Amino acid sequence: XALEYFEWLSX
Amino acid sequence: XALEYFEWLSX
Amino acid sequence: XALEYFEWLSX
Amino acid sequence: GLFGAIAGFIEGGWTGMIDGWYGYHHQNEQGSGYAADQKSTQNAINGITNKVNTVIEKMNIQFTAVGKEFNKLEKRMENLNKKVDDGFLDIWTYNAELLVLLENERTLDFHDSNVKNLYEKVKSQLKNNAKEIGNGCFEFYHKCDNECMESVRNGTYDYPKYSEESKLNRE
Amino acid sequence: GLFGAIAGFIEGGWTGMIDGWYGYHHQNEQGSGYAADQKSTQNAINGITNKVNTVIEKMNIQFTAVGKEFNKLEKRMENLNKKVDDGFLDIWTYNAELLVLLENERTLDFHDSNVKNLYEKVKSQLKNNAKEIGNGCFEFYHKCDNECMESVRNGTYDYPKYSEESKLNRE
Amino acid sequence: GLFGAIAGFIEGGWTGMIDGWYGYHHQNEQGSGYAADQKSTQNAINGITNKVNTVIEKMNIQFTAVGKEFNKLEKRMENLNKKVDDGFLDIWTYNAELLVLLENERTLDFHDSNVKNLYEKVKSQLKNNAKEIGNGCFEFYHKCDNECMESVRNGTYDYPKYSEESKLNRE
Amino acid sequence: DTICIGYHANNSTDTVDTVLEKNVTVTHSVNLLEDSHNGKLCRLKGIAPLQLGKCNIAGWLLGNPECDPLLPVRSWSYIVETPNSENGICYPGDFIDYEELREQLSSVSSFERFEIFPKESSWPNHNTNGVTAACSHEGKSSFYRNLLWLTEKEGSYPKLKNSYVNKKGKEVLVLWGIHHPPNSKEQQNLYQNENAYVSVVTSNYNRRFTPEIAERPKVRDQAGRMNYYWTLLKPGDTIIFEANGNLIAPMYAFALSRGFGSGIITSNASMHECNTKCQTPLGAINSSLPYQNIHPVTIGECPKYVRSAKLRMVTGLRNIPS
Amino acid sequence: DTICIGYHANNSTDTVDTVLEKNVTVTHSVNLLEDSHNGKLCRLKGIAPLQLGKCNIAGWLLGNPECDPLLPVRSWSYIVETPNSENGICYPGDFIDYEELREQLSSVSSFERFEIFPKESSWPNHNTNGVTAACSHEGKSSFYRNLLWLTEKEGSYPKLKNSYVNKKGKEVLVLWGIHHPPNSKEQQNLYQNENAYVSVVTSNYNRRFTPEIAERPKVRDQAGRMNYYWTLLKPGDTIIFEANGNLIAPMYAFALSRGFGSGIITSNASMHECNTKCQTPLGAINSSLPYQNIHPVTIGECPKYVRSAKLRMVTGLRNIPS
Amino acid sequence: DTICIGYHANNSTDTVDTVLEKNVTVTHSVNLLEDSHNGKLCRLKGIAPLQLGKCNIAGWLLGNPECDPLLPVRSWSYIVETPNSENGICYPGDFIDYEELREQLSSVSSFERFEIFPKESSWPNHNTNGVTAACSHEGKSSFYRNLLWLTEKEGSYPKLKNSYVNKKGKEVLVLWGIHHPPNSKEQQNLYQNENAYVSVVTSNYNRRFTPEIAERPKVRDQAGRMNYYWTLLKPGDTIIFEANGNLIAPMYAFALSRGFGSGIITSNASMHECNTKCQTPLGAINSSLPYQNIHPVTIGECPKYVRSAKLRMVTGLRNIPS
Ligand SMILES: *[C@@H]1O[C@H](CO)[C@@H](O[C@@H]2O[C@H](CO)[C@@H](O)[C@H](O)[C@H]2NC(C)=O)[C@H](O)[C@H]1NC(C)=O
Ligand SMILES: *[C@@H]1O[C@H](CO)[C@@H](O[C@@H]2O[C@H](CO)[C@@H](O)[C@H](O)[C@H]2NC(C)=O)[C@H](O)[C@H]1NC(C)=O
Ligand SMILES: *[C@@H]1O[C@H](CO)[C@@H](O[C@@H]2O[C@H](CO)[C@@H](O)[C@H](O)[C@H]2NC(C)=O)[C@H](O)[C@H]1NC(C)=O
Ligand SMILES: *[C@@H]1O[C@H](CO)[C@@H](O[C@@H]2O[C@H](CO)[C@@H](O)[C@H](O)[C@H]2NC(C)=O)[C@H](O)[C@H]1NC(C)=O
Ligand SMILES: *[C@@H]1O[C@H](CO)[C@@H](O[C@@H]2O[C@H](CO)[C@@H](O)[C@H](O)[C@H]2NC(C)=O)[C@H](O)[C@H]1NC(C)=O
Ligand SMILES: *[C@@H]1O[C@H](CO)[C@@H](O[C@@H]2O[C@H](CO)[C@@H](O)[C@H](O)[C@H]2NC(C)=O)[C@H](O)[C@H]1NC(C)=O
Ligand SMILES: *[C@@H]1O[C@H](CO)[C@@H](O[C@@H]2O[C@H](CO)[C@@H](O)[C@H](O)[C@H]2NC(C)=O)[C@H](O)[C@H]1NC(C)=O
Ligand SMILES: *[C@@H]1O[C@H](CO)[C@@H](O[C@@H]2O[C@H](CO)[C@@H](O)[C@H](O)[C@H]2NC(C)=O)[C@H](O)[C@H]1NC(C)=O
Ligand SMILES: *[C@@H]1O[C@H](CO)[C@@H](O[C@@H]2O[C@H](CO)[C@@H](O)[C@H](O)[C@H]2NC(C)=O)[C@H](O)[C@H]1NC(C)=O
Ligand SMILES: *[C@@H]1O[C@H](CO)[C@@H](O)[C@H](O)[C@H]1NC(C)=O
Ligand SMILES: *[C@@H]1O[C@H](CO)[C@@H](O)[C@H](O)[C@H]1NC(C)=O
Ligand SMILES: *[C@@H]1O[C@H](CO)[C@@H](O)[C@H](O)[C@H]1NC(C)=O
Ligand SMILES: *[C@@H]1O[C@H](CO)[C@@H](O)[C@H](O)[C@H]1NC(C)=O
Ligand SMILES: *[C@@H]1O[C@H](CO)[C@@H](O)[C@H](O)[C@H]1NC(C)=O
Ligand SMILES: *[C@@H]1O[C@H](CO)[C@@H](O)[C@H](O)[C@H]1NC(C)=O
Ligand SMILES: [Cl-]
Ligand SMILES: [Cl-]
Ligand SMILES: [Cl-]
Ligand SMILES: [Cl-]
Ligand SMILES: [Cl-]
Ligand SMILES: [Cl-]
Ligand SMILES: [Cl-]
Ligand SMILES: [Cl-]
Ligand SMILES: [Cl-]
Repeated sequence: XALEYFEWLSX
Repeated sequence: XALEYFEWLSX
Repeated sequence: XALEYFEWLSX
Repeated sequence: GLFGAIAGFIEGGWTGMIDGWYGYHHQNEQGSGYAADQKSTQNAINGITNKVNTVIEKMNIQFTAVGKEFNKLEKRMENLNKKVDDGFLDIWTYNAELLVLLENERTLDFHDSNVKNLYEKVKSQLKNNAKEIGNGCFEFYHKCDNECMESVRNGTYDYPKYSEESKLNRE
Repeated sequence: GLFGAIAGFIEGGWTGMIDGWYGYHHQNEQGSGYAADQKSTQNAINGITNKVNTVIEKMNIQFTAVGKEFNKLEKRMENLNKKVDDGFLDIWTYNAELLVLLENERTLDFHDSNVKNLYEKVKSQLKNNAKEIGNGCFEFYHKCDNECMESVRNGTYDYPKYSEESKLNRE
Repeated sequence: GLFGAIAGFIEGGWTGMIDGWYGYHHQNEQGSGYAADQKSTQNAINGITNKVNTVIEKMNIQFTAVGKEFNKLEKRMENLNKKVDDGFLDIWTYNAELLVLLENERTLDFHDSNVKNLYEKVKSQLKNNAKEIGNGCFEFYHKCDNECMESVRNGTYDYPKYSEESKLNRE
Repeated sequence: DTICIGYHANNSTDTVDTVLEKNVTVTHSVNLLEDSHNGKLCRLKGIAPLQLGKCNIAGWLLGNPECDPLLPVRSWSYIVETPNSENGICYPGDFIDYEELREQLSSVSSFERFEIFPKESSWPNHNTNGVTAACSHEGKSSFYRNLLWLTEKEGSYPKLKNSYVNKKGKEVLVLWGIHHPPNSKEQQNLYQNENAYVSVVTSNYNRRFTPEIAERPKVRDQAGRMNYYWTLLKPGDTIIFEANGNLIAPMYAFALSRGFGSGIITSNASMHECNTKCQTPLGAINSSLPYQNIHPVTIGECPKYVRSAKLRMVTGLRNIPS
Repeated sequence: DTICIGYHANNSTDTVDTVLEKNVTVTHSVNLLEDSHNGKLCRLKGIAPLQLGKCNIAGWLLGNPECDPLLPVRSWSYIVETPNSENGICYPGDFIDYEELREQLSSVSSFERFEIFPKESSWPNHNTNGVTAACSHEGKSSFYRNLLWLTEKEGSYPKLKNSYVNKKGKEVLVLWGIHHPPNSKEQQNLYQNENAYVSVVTSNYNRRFTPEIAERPKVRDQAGRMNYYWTLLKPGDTIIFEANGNLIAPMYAFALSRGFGSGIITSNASMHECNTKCQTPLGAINSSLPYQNIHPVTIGECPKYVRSAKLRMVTGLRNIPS
Repeated sequence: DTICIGYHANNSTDTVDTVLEKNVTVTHSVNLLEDSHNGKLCRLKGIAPLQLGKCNIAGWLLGNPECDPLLPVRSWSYIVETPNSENGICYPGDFIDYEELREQLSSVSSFERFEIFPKESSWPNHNTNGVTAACSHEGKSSFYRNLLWLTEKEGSYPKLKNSYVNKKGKEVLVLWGIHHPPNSKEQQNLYQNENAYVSVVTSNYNRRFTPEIAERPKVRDQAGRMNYYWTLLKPGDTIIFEANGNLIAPMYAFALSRGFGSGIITSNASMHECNTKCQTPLGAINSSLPYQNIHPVTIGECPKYVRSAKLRMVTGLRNIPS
């Protein structure tokens, strides 16, 4: 799983 | 439970 | 058990 | 918290910083604004992602588990099966709740530590070219334009470049 | 400890501070004395109370549990009942002892952190109007009466008010 | 890490320091070299020894445990024995892996804290007779021979002895 | 000119508990505890369950007349009984090792109901039309669909001896019954021998049954009893029945296939056109979360059951919009 | 002028263990492990236990003459057996499903001992005065208070058939016995029929017993045997006994009430005028602590048993009065 | 002039996992998980195991002719069966409470095989030479070494009654058998009585056995059956056999000693001249580590079994030689 909190994150 | 270590405590 | 990593250790 | 930054000497959070967990606010002649620190935020995200995933992974898939039946002359076996089911249930409820509490504590501490470490990194970069005005802020003894600000944010601040002017203003 | 204050740069505790976990000792012309910091002590008490209560709460009430009996042709069932009782006992003894050790470690660390944070709070309040003389003490570069001392203790120290006199003594 | 020293403001480790976990590197006229701090290293060794031994001790000796057999009309008892064995196995695998992860995290943090505390101890000993040049290093404002260096290492640095010369070089 | 260091705040109202403090509002968090189900009985990995309708396991296996007859061959992923199963054993008596039989059926994935001993062909010189009111159907007195009440014919009950060789290539569940009249008069009127016996043997099964006559309290208006027995006949093996009275003979038997992950559940919910990976008696769970507080009884790949009301992990920061 | 920051020290000598370090002296701590009991048997939530005195469960239920007769009606919170229970089964033989019976009694909270089959009225044309030396009382040969040894009268043992209808509105525990003489001579002298039998039926119970005659090693100076049986007769149901020999008939039976939290313990301690919420075989625990290392056997609301010698949580600081 | 503070780095490539991060290279670490065994069967604390060779427990206890006879007295630390045990029960039939018997043997540390009923001396007026092809040895038809097939002699089978008094000062395992012919013709030809019976009694054991004649599917070319029974005769107690047919009599019995830490394992490995404190079916473990992932079945003092592939604790620092 991933925490997609910001769109620039690398996930 | 309470830790009544000082009398000014709020417990 | 002992971690004998250095010879000066006290173990 | 354990490291004294969050809800500590940095009283509150920033609703205006929308692109990261930790970051900066700046004010100069060109204007003011917020900019998150992506390196530390990404590190924290990596860590906490691995923590959550670890917690999920440690719990195996629960395969089929249904009840059994016993006749009126098998009360002991029925009660033993029940004692087994209830025991395992107690233990897993305990384990789950405790693990979540412990890890929550450690997570908040982890954040607190990240914010403190960022603050200290900036402080050590700036030295006596600026003064700590509390609440996690620094006031420069020199003019710091957008380029200067960015040099601070991406860890390349040039102390000697502003050392003279700073020394003069600091007097 | 983890934060370096207790049994660290603050070598020992105060038998003379009887009204709190963390606090102050002061010395001026009007005299000297101890006074605990009630905010931090109350915070710590709240925390540790919630920790103890959490530990107690996670353990449910142990309702009736007695042995069973088996005839000479039920050895397998007897040994299985025994294996169940011994297994659960092992697991709970393990869980209890481990939880107590972990939480004890974290509690001492928590205290250490509280003392360090208090020290840093004072230091940041005083700035260069005083000097760190080690062992957690500050020596003022100005006269600090009871009112001044209390302003330090309740977090309202007026730095500009003594800045001049301090600058002069610091020279 | 949590305290910001290891892989933090002190970027890397020293392959050249072979006699301890934490220590010093010095450079003066008489020459340069590495010397571990034995007090902190010994403290850390004591701690981690007690941690490892604690983990081993909490696991009791596993005495004889073998399978049982059941006839074709005892499927329920066979499945219950199996449910017991599998349950206990799940719980112990979980406990072991989790305990090792938690303690590993805490161990790395512990080391980080030891290095930071050592650094701070030195800094507070030296005060303004030297300047922080980053990367965990101090540059003296005075000549510091082998005897001086050793006084720093064994915690007896004489600040007033070099205060004048340092003040002059610092100007 | 100034620069400040700070941390994220947002509008979130998620709360988590810690050890030092309860009820902390945080910016980001994940729920680890599944608490939602769809309230339906579903297919499990594309295979529908076996629903017994008005019957329990006993009623279905013996062939109680009151339940709608199933197709000859069935395959399922789990077995469902209804809480109010009125139709089970209709003629009073003990079902020996019934619980063990249920446990056997818990790992069966398919059955084929076939005629092991044809009615008009297996028991010559005996009557096969015996019926009872305890097992009524549409008002009329009837009997188990899978069993056959053999009685005396033309004033005589000759010793019978019949056998079946298992060439199905699978285990064959064979069921039979032993009748116990309340008096010797009825024993004679039915089986013409007061010293009757029944013998059932295979390669690994070997049992002998004797009538035990005594007056008994009425159950379903019956003072007589009927004990039900069963055995699993291995592939290639032969079962032999031999009797001179009291045998409630097998007529239909079950060829059984084995599988994994099955089980028997008691449920109220209804079957729907839907599919799931996890089924509980209350409904199906569609979730990848590690825990669930819905039900201890699960079939398939399910989260671990816990009693917890809440298991929420914080991922974000302590939220202080102030 | 100076101000210092510091922390509490006191005189405490409490020590706790941590992971990095053992045996740390601290200012404040709480003990989580209860290790004290009062060494007495007490009331549990205001209800006294059932003490069997010199008897175990078998001796009490069969009615062994050596134990002081209890009041007709009793209610309890738990059952106590003594370690040295000398009076149990006094006439040698097997007690069938005895362990299961104990497990049943483990959830019983009350009994009423009533005469189910009156002595001079239920078995006409039979003798009811049979006694034995294996069950002696005050020197003289005697017999179970709850059972009746039926023998031949005037050279004949007519077939008996008696029944009881349960109108107590509760489960009724019925016990009986089957006697097995060592030779056929004694079988004839006692029951006048060599081919005797006993039959016991209810709506859900159905068993038949046959004498098995053989010479056996003496137990309590008896070569004969006596097998003891029991059943729980549901409310409204009827039990029927039928025999022409060897029946050790029921005379008194038990009307039983069900409860929760009870159990059977073996203890040495004595009953006192005291009350508790938690009872162990060694004594009662008065505590709200989460753990106890006193005993694995508990009745009521007790702390969880652990093997630990010490479980002490630090609340205060590392204590350094130096 | 400069002084720096730093930390150890070295060349180590040990990696450990943490909660925030996986796969971290560290300077020092300890492995807590044992994964190595020597692939041999060894002595356990200086005592060799009991190896049954070609036999399982049944074959050894009954005295199957195909296995190499053991020494009269043996003492062991654990019992080993081979996976492919071809020689067990050689004459078809059920072994009653066999599993319970294995569980009894699991705490036995020694046996002495002694002649409880001598062949030419215990059963006069009966033949003792009965053999069968189901229990063949070296081609010829044979029989169990520990049992004796008693048949009719000179056209008659007189009632026998023999007994043994246990003066070994230990428990004595006694085994016997009951034969069940497929027809009454064979029953008569062997035991001359159609209404035969066998009786076995002790102070606490009491059982009666009746021949049950019926045609049965051939097993090992036998339509007859043989049921095997056993009992543990307490020190000082007496066992009595009495029969007029069908008794497969005991000839040798076992005096048994009890011990701790033993068990029964199925293994492939071979016995070697070696000693260990921990034995698994795959091999012996020589380790003081707290965990092992080798096998769930252990005998002696072993680490706790876990499924983990890796359990490595970091002791040193994060290793950064850069
Ligand atoms: C980090 O910040 C430093 C300072 O702002 C940046 O240096 C500037 O980079 C641009 C390229 O877009 C140059 O044209 C500017 O002249 C640089 N300023 C200076 C001080 O010369 C640097 O590019 C930034 N990036 C990284 C990754 O360091
Ligand atoms: C905290 O300390 C400040 C400084 O001592 C206190 O300010 C004094 O309060 C008293 C009221 O009793 C005034 O009459 C004094 O004149 C104040 N001193 C100054 C600097 O004017 C303040 O009252 C204290 N209380 C709190 C909660 O802040
Ligand atoms: C710690 O360091 C101080 C400073 O080096 C040491 O003091 C020296 O000790 C030697 C003995 O070998 C004396 O002869 C030197 O003259 C001392 N130097 C000074 C400053 O006078 C001290 O010995 C060291 N040892 C400890 C344990 O403190
Ligand atoms: C604050 O958080 C709330 C959620 O509690 C957000 O509400 C959502 O708003 C989005 C679009 O703005 C909608 O699509 C959703 O239906 C709303 N509810 C949920 C549950 O997401 C709200 O937008 C947030 N506001 C700010 C300023 O962050
Ligand atoms: C848990 O914390 C929440 C805050 O998230 C508390 O709810 C707030 O309570 C205050 C005081 O009544 C109200 O002013 C807020 O409006 C509440 N917030 C919301 C969103 O409801 C709550 O009281 C706490 N619960 C407990 C039992 O501690
Ligand atoms: C130091 O702690 C001890 C306890 O170990 C205290 O001893 C108690 O003293 C009080 C009154 O002073 C008595 O009522 C108690 O009977 C004593 N024992 C206990 C177990 O409490 C002692 O008072 C403390 N002294 C100081 C100066 O703190
Ligand atoms: C545990 O720590 C205690 C200190 O609380 C140790 O006991 C002290 O031991 C020293 C050295 O013998 C004595 O001088 C003190 O008088 C002791 N204190 C008391 C109150 O007895 C104890 O030795 C430690 N135990 C272990 C095994 O570590
Ligand atoms: C680096 O560590 C390796 C182990 O991975 C060391 O290799 C050993 O070297 C010693 C003597 O130098 C030999 O006796 C061993 O056989 C080698 N292997 C092992 C597994 O110990 C190597 O020596 C180390 N080198 C340095 C410079 O530290
Ligand atoms: C675990 O970490 C190790 C480092 O110890 C990784 O192995 C290194 O991988 C890099 C990139 O491929 C190679 O350049 C190194 O040579 C590898 N080191 C060794 C000694 O093999 C490894 O890839 C990591 N594994 C995972 C799955 O994270
Ligand atoms: C389903 O059964 C439960 C009892 O288990 C009962 O409470 C409920 O009313 C039933 N609901 C429906 C819809 O049948
Ligand atoms: C189950 O829920 C997930 C989450 O929305 C969804 O992606 C998936 O389609 C659902 N599956 C079914 C079969 O409904
Ligand atoms: C109580 O019984 C125990 C045995 O369980 C015995 O050790 C003890 O001596 C007895 N004590 C008393 C007072 O009877
Ligand atoms: C149990 O102990 C507590 C602690 O003193 C006391 O308050 C209570 O009265 C005691 N109860 C009884 C019934 O003795
Ligand atoms: C030992 O037995 C195992 C089966 O358990 C088999 O896989 C293996 O081939 C055998 N090995 C040897 C050497 O006999
Ligand atoms: C077991 O291994 C240890 C570790 O080398 C060794 O000291 C010991 O001799 C070994 N024991 C035997 C009996 O091989
Ligand atoms: Cl910014
Ligand atoms: Cl003060
Ligand atoms: Cl050095
Ligand atoms: Cl029957
Ligand atoms: Cl469908
Ligand atoms: Cl009987
Ligand atoms: Cl009282
Ligand atoms: Cl038999
Ligand atoms: Cl050897």
